[PDB]
Amino acid sequence: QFEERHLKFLQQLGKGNFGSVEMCRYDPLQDNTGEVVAVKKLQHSTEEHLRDFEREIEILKSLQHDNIVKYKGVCYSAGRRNLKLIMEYLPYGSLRDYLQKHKERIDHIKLLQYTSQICKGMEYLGTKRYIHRDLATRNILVENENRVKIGDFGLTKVLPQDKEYYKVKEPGESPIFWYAPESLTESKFSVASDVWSFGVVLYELFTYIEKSKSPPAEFMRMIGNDKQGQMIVFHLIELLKNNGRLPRPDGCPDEIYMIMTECWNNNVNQRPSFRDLALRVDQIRDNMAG
Ligand SMILES: Cc1nc2cnc3[nH]ccc3c2n1C1CCNCC1
Repeated sequence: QFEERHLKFLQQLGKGNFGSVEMCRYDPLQDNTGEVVAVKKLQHSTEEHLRDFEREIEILKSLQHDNIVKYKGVCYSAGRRNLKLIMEYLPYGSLRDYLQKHKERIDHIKLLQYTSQICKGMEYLGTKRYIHRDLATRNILVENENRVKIGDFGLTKVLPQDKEYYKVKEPGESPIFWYAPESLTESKFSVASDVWSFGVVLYELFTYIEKSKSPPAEFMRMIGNDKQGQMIVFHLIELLKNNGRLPRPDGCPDEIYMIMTECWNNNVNQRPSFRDLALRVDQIRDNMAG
């Protein structure tokens, strides 16, 4: 529970899109010597959005792991008539921007360490039966040069007891290019569909966030760049189901690409678990370093 009077705006961070994160100073001396926090708020609050935002707050509050952005609290702002989420602020920002800026510096050994940390945070989510549904480098944060955290849980879902999947049908936009085929065809989300998206995340790291090599640019190039609207989806589905995949990024080792391909399996049941992935990645790193 943060006091609204001591919460001062700084900059924006990520806009919604049904939500927005700001950089704020928590400064309740008012001295201007204060802790910098990340503040999430509703962009177009409504009854369904508030119920959804409350679920998101409970999701993050329930998570305590080295590879998950720390939940700080809530602010009952505009005098206990508005709800805002308080999370820790990470100066290094998104992994996406971090890798775009320091690409020379960040070598393969380093990308695998980040890859492994994402797996571990993903493993912990599975422990609580949470489906992230939105794995992407822009949703991963850098704490320091040696550590990454999963930084957003806006689309996160709790699986019903003993359910393997959650069918969610939503209006509006979806990050189609990070979706598993069954998520595109039947709105089915599961740990396995998070494994598929993780495979796309690994692809993003190895392309070093080079624009012309991004999953949307690569799929559109395979689909045909002319296509608009619904025709993109039809073509994406047909391509994926008949094993059309993202190409191997330039200079990416074959063993690392094989990991990506195993995650991109049309058979949900045949996709590796996050524990299998963290083990393989850590062994590869260890068989390079140690
Ligand atoms: C871009 C960015 N930098 C952040 C630092 N700390 C944060 N703590 C929580 C978010 C968060 C930050 N973000 C993004 C992450 C993805 N959604 C928008 C904000």
